[PDB]
Amino acid sequence: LLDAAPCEPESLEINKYFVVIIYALVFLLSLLGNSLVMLVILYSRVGRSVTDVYLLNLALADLLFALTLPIWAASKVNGWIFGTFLCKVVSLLKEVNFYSGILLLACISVDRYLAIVHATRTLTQKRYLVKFICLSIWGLSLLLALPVLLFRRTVYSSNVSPACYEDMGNNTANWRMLLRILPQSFGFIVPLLIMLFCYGFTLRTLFKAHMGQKHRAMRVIFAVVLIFLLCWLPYNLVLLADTLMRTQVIQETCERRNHIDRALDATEILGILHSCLNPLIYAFIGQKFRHGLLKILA
Amino acid sequence: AVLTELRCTCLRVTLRVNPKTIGKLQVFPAGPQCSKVEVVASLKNGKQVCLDPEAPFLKKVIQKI
Repeated sequence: LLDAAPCEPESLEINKYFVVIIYALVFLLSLLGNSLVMLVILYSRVGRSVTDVYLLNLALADLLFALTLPIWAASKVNGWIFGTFLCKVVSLLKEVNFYSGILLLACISVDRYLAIVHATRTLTQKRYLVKFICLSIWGLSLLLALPVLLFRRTVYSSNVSPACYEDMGNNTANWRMLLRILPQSFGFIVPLLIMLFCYGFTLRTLFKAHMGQKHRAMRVIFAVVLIFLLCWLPYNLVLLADTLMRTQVIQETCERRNHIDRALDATEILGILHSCLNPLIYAFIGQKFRHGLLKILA
Repeated sequence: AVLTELRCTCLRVTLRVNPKTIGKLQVFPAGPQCSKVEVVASLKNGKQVCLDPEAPFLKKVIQKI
Protein backbone atom coordinates (compact mmCIF):
# COMPACT_ATOMS: atom_id res chain seq x y z
CA LEU A 1 0.00 0.00 0.00
CA LEU A 2 2.77 2.44 0.96
CA ASP A 3 5.24 1.47 -1.78
CA ALA A 4 4.45 4.52 -3.94
CA ALA A 5 5.29 7.92 -2.45
CA PRO A 6 7.67 10.84 -3.11
CA CYS A 7 11.27 10.63 -1.96
CA GLU A 8 12.62 13.73 -0.23
CA PRO A 9 16.20 14.80 -1.09
CA GLU A 10 17.73 15.19 2.36
CA SER A 11 20.65 17.35 3.49
CA LEU A 12 22.25 18.70 6.66
CA GLU A 13 23.89 22.01 7.52
CA ILE A 14 26.91 20.38 9.18
CA ASN A 15 27.90 18.90 5.82
CA LYS A 16 27.69 22.34 4.21
CA TYR A 17 29.91 23.92 6.87
CA PHE A 18 32.40 21.04 6.74
CA VAL A 19 32.63 21.23 2.95
CA VAL A 20 33.20 24.99 3.08
CA ILE A 21 36.04 24.67 5.58
CA ILE A 22 37.72 21.79 3.77
CA TYR A 23 37.51 23.55 0.41
CA ALA A 24 39.03 26.74 1.78
CA LEU A 25 41.89 24.87 3.46
CA VAL A 26 42.64 22.93 0.28
CA PHE A 27 42.56 26.17 -1.71
CA LEU A 28 45.18 27.74 0.54
CA LEU A 29 47.44 24.68 0.59
CA SER A 30 47.32 24.12 -3.18
CA LEU A 31 47.97 27.80 -3.87
CA LEU A 32 51.01 27.82 -1.59
CA GLY A 33 52.50 24.60 -2.94
CA ASN A 34 52.01 25.42 -6.61
CA SER A 35 53.34 28.95 -6.19
CA LEU A 36 56.45 27.62 -4.44
CA VAL A 37 57.06 25.03 -7.16
CA MET A 38 56.72 27.64 -9.91
CA LEU A 39 59.04 30.06 -8.11
CA VAL A 40 61.66 27.36 -7.59
CA ILE A 41 61.56 26.21 -11.21
CA LEU A 42 61.47 29.57 -12.97
CA TYR A 43 63.98 31.51 -10.86
CA SER A 44 67.20 30.12 -12.37
CA ARG A 45 67.39 28.60 -15.85
CA VAL A 46 70.25 26.27 -14.89
CA GLY A 47 69.49 22.73 -16.02
CA ARG A 48 65.97 23.00 -17.45
CA SER A 49 65.48 19.25 -17.70
CA VAL A 50 62.35 17.59 -19.06
CA THR A 51 61.07 16.82 -15.56
CA ASP A 52 61.24 20.55 -14.85
CA VAL A 53 58.90 21.29 -17.77
CA TYR A 54 56.50 18.56 -16.66
CA LEU A 55 56.45 19.84 -13.07
CA LEU A 56 55.86 23.39 -14.32
CA ASN A 57 52.83 22.30 -16.35
CA LEU A 58 51.47 20.17 -13.51
CA ALA A 59 51.81 23.05 -11.06
CA LEU A 60 50.03 25.40 -13.46
CA ALA A 61 47.15 22.95 -13.82
CA ASP A 62 46.81 22.48 -10.06
CA LEU A 63 47.01 26.23 -9.45
CA LEU A 64 44.21 26.90 -11.93
CA PHE A 65 42.06 24.18 -10.37
CA ALA A 66 42.61 25.71 -6.94
CA LEU A 67 41.76 29.15 -8.33
CA THR A 68 38.42 27.75 -9.54
CA LEU A 69 37.70 25.93 -6.26
CA PRO A 70 36.16 28.85 -4.27
CA ILE A 71 33.25 29.37 -6.67
CA TRP A 72 32.51 25.66 -6.31
CA ALA A 73 32.59 26.11 -2.54
CA ALA A 74 29.99 28.88 -2.80
CA SER A 75 27.88 26.73 -5.12
CA LYS A 76 27.92 23.99 -2.49
CA VAL A 77 27.04 26.64 0.10
CA ASN A 78 23.82 27.78 -1.58
CA GLY A 79 23.67 26.38 -5.12
CA TRP A 80 24.48 28.18 -8.34
CA ILE A 81 23.20 31.72 -7.85
CA PHE A 82 26.15 33.19 -9.76
CA GLY A 83 24.70 33.09 -13.29
CA THR A 84 24.91 31.01 -16.44
CA PHE A 85 28.09 32.55 -17.87
CA LEU A 86 30.02 31.79 -14.69
CA CYS A 87 28.64 28.24 -14.71
CA LYS A 88 29.95 27.69 -18.23
CA VAL A 89 33.34 29.34 -17.66
CA VAL A 90 34.07 27.75 -14.28
CA SER A 91 32.95 24.31 -15.44
CA LEU A 92 35.11 24.54 -18.56
CA LEU A 93 38.18 25.61 -16.60
CA LYS A 94 37.65 22.94 -13.94
CA GLU A 95 37.20 20.09 -16.41
CA VAL A 96 40.15 21.20 -18.54
CA ASN A 97 42.42 21.39 -15.49
CA PHE A 98 41.27 17.98 -14.26
CA TYR A 99 41.90 16.29 -17.61
CA SER A 100 45.26 18.02 -18.06
CA GLY A 101 46.43 17.04 -14.58
CA ILE A 102 45.55 13.40 -15.12
CA LEU A 103 47.13 13.17 -18.56
CA LEU A 104 50.23 14.98 -17.29
CA LEU A 105 50.61 12.36 -14.58
CA ALA A 106 50.37 9.79 -17.38
CA CYS A 107 53.03 11.59 -19.43
CA ILE A 108 55.40 11.88 -16.47
CA SER A 109 54.99 8.14 -15.97
CA VAL A 110 55.81 7.57 -19.65
CA ASP A 111 58.94 9.70 -19.28
CA ARG A 112 60.09 7.72 -16.26
CA TYR A 113 59.49 4.42 -18.05
CA LEU A 114 61.46 5.56 -21.09
CA ALA A 115 64.20 6.93 -18.80
CA ILE A 116 64.90 3.98 -16.48
CA VAL A 117 63.89 0.98 -18.63
CA HIS A 118 65.04 2.09 -22.10
CA ALA A 119 68.07 3.94 -20.74
CA THR A 120 71.00 2.39 -22.60
CA ARG A 121 69.33 2.42 -26.03
CA THR A 122 68.73 5.28 -28.49
CA LEU A 123 64.98 5.38 -27.81
CA THR A 124 65.82 7.78 -24.97
CA GLN A 125 66.32 10.47 -27.63
CA LYS A 126 62.54 10.45 -28.20
CA ARG A 127 61.80 12.06 -24.81
CA TYR A 128 62.89 15.55 -25.91
CA LEU A 129 59.38 16.35 -27.20
CA VAL A 130 58.11 17.80 -23.92
CA LYS A 131 56.94 21.00 -25.60
CA PHE A 132 54.89 19.14 -28.21
CA ILE A 133 53.58 16.52 -25.78
CA CYS A 134 52.45 19.16 -23.28
CA LEU A 135 50.81 21.29 -25.97
CA SER A 136 49.02 18.22 -27.35
CA ILE A 137 47.79 17.25 -23.88
CA TRP A 138 46.46 20.75 -23.23
CA GLY A 139 44.73 20.75 -26.61
CA LEU A 140 43.18 17.33 -26.12
CA SER A 141 41.90 18.32 -22.68
CA LEU A 142 40.45 21.53 -24.11
CA LEU A 143 38.70 19.64 -26.90
CA LEU A 144 37.39 16.99 -24.49
CA ALA A 145 36.01 19.63 -22.09
CA LEU A 146 33.91 21.47 -24.70
CA PRO A 147 30.81 19.34 -23.96
CA VAL A 148 30.71 21.12 -20.60
CA LEU A 149 30.86 24.54 -22.25
CA LEU A 150 28.17 23.78 -24.83
CA PHE A 151 25.65 21.95 -22.64
CA ARG A 152 25.76 23.40 -19.11
CA ARG A 153 23.26 25.95 -17.81
CA THR A 154 21.56 26.94 -14.58
CA VAL A 155 18.70 24.52 -13.87
CA TYR A 156 15.63 25.39 -11.81
CA SER A 157 13.27 23.12 -9.88
CA SER A 158 10.62 23.59 -7.20
CA ASN A 159 12.18 21.23 -4.65
CA VAL A 160 15.87 21.45 -5.68
CA SER A 161 17.85 24.65 -5.29
CA PRO A 162 19.74 26.05 -8.29
CA ALA A 163 22.82 24.21 -9.51
CA CYS A 164 25.04 24.43 -12.59
CA TYR A 165 23.67 21.31 -14.27
CA GLU A 166 23.42 20.10 -17.89
CA ASP A 167 20.66 21.03 -20.35
CA MET A 168 20.80 18.60 -23.28
CA GLY A 169 17.07 18.00 -23.80
CA ASN A 170 14.03 16.45 -22.17
CA ASN A 171 15.79 13.06 -21.98
CA THR A 172 19.00 14.62 -20.66
CA ALA A 173 19.08 12.15 -17.77
CA ASN A 174 20.18 9.32 -20.06
CA TRP A 175 22.44 11.60 -22.11
CA ARG A 176 24.52 12.46 -19.05
CA MET A 177 25.21 8.74 -18.70
CA LEU A 178 26.84 8.65 -22.13
CA LEU A 179 28.70 11.87 -21.37
CA ARG A 180 30.11 10.35 -18.18
CA ILE A 181 31.90 7.69 -20.22
CA LEU A 182 34.42 10.39 -21.16
CA PRO A 183 35.81 11.32 -17.71
CA GLN A 184 35.71 7.67 -16.61
CA SER A 185 37.51 6.41 -19.75
CA PHE A 186 40.19 8.98 -20.61
CA GLY A 187 40.29 10.15 -16.99
CA PHE A 188 40.79 6.99 -14.95
CA ILE A 189 41.11 3.89 -17.14
CA VAL A 190 43.64 5.03 -19.76
CA PRO A 191 45.78 6.95 -17.22
CA LEU A 192 45.71 4.06 -14.75
CA LEU A 193 46.68 1.58 -17.45
CA ILE A 194 49.58 3.73 -18.63
CA MET A 195 50.84 4.37 -15.11
CA LEU A 196 50.55 0.71 -14.10
CA PHE A 197 52.41 -0.55 -17.17
CA CYS A 198 55.15 2.09 -17.00
CA TYR A 199 55.81 1.96 -13.27
CA GLY A 200 55.59 -1.84 -13.16
CA PHE A 201 58.34 -2.21 -15.73
CA THR A 202 60.34 0.56 -14.05
CA LEU A 203 60.05 -1.37 -10.79
CA ARG A 204 61.22 -4.55 -12.51
CA THR A 205 64.30 -2.86 -13.97
CA LEU A 206 65.15 -1.20 -10.66
CA PHE A 207 64.68 -4.51 -8.83
CA LYS A 208 67.26 -5.99 -11.20
CA ALA A 209 69.78 -3.27 -10.27
CA HIS A 210 72.83 -3.19 -8.01
CA MET A 211 72.70 0.58 -7.45
CA GLY A 212 73.23 2.18 -4.06
CA GLN A 213 69.88 3.98 -3.95
CA LYS A 214 67.29 1.56 -5.31
CA HIS A 215 65.34 1.65 -2.05
CA ARG A 216 64.21 5.27 -2.10
CA ALA A 217 63.27 5.13 -5.78
CA MET A 218 61.08 2.07 -5.23
CA ARG A 219 59.45 3.69 -2.20
CA VAL A 220 58.70 6.90 -4.10
CA ILE A 221 57.25 5.06 -7.10
CA PHE A 222 54.96 3.01 -4.86
CA ALA A 223 53.99 6.17 -2.99
CA VAL A 224 53.03 7.92 -6.22
CA VAL A 225 50.91 5.03 -7.45
CA LEU A 226 49.17 4.45 -4.11
CA ILE A 227 48.51 8.17 -3.65
CA PHE A 228 46.94 8.41 -7.11
CA LEU A 229 44.70 5.42 -6.42
CA LEU A 230 43.71 6.60 -2.93
CA CYS A 231 42.91 10.00 -4.43
CA TRP A 232 40.81 9.03 -7.45
CA LEU A 233 39.45 5.48 -7.02
CA PRO A 234 36.49 6.31 -4.72
CA TYR A 235 35.12 9.00 -7.04
CA ASN A 236 35.13 6.69 -10.06
CA LEU A 237 33.63 3.80 -8.08
CA VAL A 238 30.79 5.99 -6.82
CA LEU A 239 30.25 7.37 -10.32
CA LEU A 240 29.94 3.86 -11.75
CA ALA A 241 27.55 2.91 -8.95
CA ASP A 242 25.40 5.97 -9.69
CA THR A 243 25.31 5.17 -13.41
CA LEU A 244 24.30 1.58 -12.66
CA MET A 245 21.58 2.81 -10.29
CA ARG A 246 20.19 5.08 -13.01
CA THR A 247 20.33 2.06 -15.33
CA GLN A 248 18.14 0.12 -12.86
CA VAL A 249 20.83 -2.58 -12.78
CA ILE A 250 21.02 -2.09 -8.99
CA GLN A 251 17.75 -1.89 -7.10
CA GLU A 252 16.94 1.77 -6.46
CA THR A 253 15.57 3.08 -3.16
CA CYS A 254 15.25 6.56 -1.70
CA GLU A 255 17.81 5.74 0.98
CA ARG A 256 20.18 4.42 -1.69
CA ARG A 257 19.74 7.71 -3.54
CA ASN A 258 20.64 9.65 -0.39
CA HIS A 259 23.63 7.42 0.37
CA ILE A 260 25.12 7.69 -3.12
CA ASP A 261 24.41 11.42 -3.23
CA ARG A 262 26.34 12.07 -0.02
CA ALA A 263 29.11 9.68 -1.06
CA LEU A 264 29.59 11.63 -4.28
CA ASP A 265 30.35 14.84 -2.41
CA ALA A 266 32.58 13.08 0.12
CA THR A 267 34.60 11.38 -2.62
CA GLU A 268 34.93 14.62 -4.57
CA ILE A 269 36.30 16.33 -1.47
CA LEU A 270 38.78 13.50 -0.90
CA GLY A 271 39.89 13.41 -4.53
CA ILE A 272 40.40 17.16 -4.87
CA LEU A 273 43.61 16.69 -2.82
CA HIS A 274 45.40 15.81 -6.07
CA SER A 275 46.19 19.52 -6.41
CA CYS A 276 47.54 19.68 -2.84
CA LEU A 277 49.63 16.50 -2.62
CA ASN A 278 51.22 16.74 -6.09
CA PRO A 279 53.98 19.23 -5.18
CA LEU A 280 55.23 16.98 -2.37
CA ILE A 281 54.75 13.67 -4.19
CA TYR A 282 56.42 14.65 -7.47
CA ALA A 283 58.70 17.66 -6.91
CA PHE A 284 59.67 18.28 -3.28
CA ILE A 285 60.51 14.59 -2.70
CA GLY A 286 63.66 15.11 -4.78
CA GLN A 287 66.82 16.73 -3.48
CA LYS A 288 67.11 19.06 -6.48
CA PHE A 289 64.05 21.13 -5.63
CA ARG A 290 64.90 21.32 -1.93
CA HIS A 291 68.39 22.53 -2.82
CA GLY A 292 66.97 25.08 -5.24
CA LEU A 293 64.48 26.38 -2.68
CA LEU A 294 67.21 26.74 -0.05
CA LYS A 295 69.46 28.54 -2.54
CA ILE A 296 66.69 30.95 -3.54
CA LEU A 297 66.25 31.95 0.10
CA ALA A 298 69.30 34.25 -0.15
CA ALA B 1 17.95 22.59 -1.04
CA VAL B 2 21.35 21.33 -2.14
CA LEU B 3 22.09 18.77 -4.84
CA THR B 4 24.75 18.00 -7.43
CA GLU B 5 22.98 15.12 -9.23
CA LEU B 6 19.34 15.93 -9.94
CA ARG B 7 17.04 12.91 -10.04
CA CYS B 8 13.40 12.02 -10.61
CA THR B 9 10.86 12.90 -7.93
CA CYS B 10 9.01 9.56 -8.09
CA LEU B 11 10.18 5.95 -8.33
CA ARG B 12 6.84 4.14 -8.69
CA VAL B 13 3.34 5.12 -9.78
CA THR B 14 -0.08 4.71 -8.16
CA LEU B 15 -3.24 3.89 -10.11
CA ARG B 16 -5.51 3.56 -7.04
CA VAL B 17 -6.66 6.98 -5.79
CA ASN B 18 -9.91 8.83 -5.09
CA PRO B 19 -10.33 12.39 -6.43
CA LYS B 20 -12.00 13.60 -3.22
CA THR B 21 -9.04 12.59 -1.03
CA ILE B 22 -6.69 14.72 -3.18
CA GLY B 23 -5.82 18.06 -1.61
CA LYS B 24 -3.18 19.51 -3.93
CA LEU B 25 -1.97 18.57 -7.41
CA GLN B 26 1.38 19.46 -9.00
CA VAL B 27 2.86 18.68 -12.42
CA PHE B 28 6.56 18.36 -13.19
CA PRO B 29 7.21 18.36 -16.95
CA ALA B 30 10.11 16.57 -18.58
CA GLY B 31 13.27 18.63 -18.56
CA PRO B 32 16.91 18.58 -17.44
CA GLN B 33 15.83 17.16 -14.06
CA CYS B 34 13.95 13.97 -15.00
CA SER B 35 12.88 12.22 -18.19
CA LYS B 36 9.33 11.18 -17.31
CA VAL B 37 6.53 13.65 -16.62
CA GLU B 38 5.52 13.48 -12.96
CA VAL B 39 2.11 14.14 -11.39
CA VAL B 40 2.18 14.47 -7.60
CA ALA B 41 -1.05 14.47 -5.58
CA SER B 42 -0.75 15.54 -1.94
CA LEU B 43 -3.73 14.10 -0.08
CA LYS B 44 -5.72 15.77 2.69
CA ASN B 45 -4.18 13.44 5.32
CA GLY B 46 -0.61 14.53 4.52
CA LYS B 47 0.20 11.55 2.30
CA GLN B 48 1.50 12.21 -1.21
CA VAL B 49 1.30 9.88 -4.20
CA CYS B 50 2.61 9.81 -7.77
CA LEU B 51 0.16 9.17 -10.60
CA ASP B 52 0.56 7.91 -14.14
CA PRO B 53 0.72 10.81 -16.64
CA GLU B 54 -0.34 8.33 -19.33
CA ALA B 55 -3.58 7.40 -17.54
CA PRO B 56 -6.59 8.54 -19.60
CA PHE B 57 -8.32 10.60 -16.90
CA LEU B 58 -5.09 12.02 -15.49
CA LYS B 59 -3.74 12.56 -19.01
CA LYS B 60 -6.81 14.62 -19.91
CA VAL B 61 -6.57 16.57 -16.65
CA ILE B 62 -2.90 17.38 -17.31
CA GLN B 63 -3.59 18.36 -20.92
CA LYS B 64 -6.38 20.69 -19.78
CA ILE B 65 -3.73 22.42 -17.66
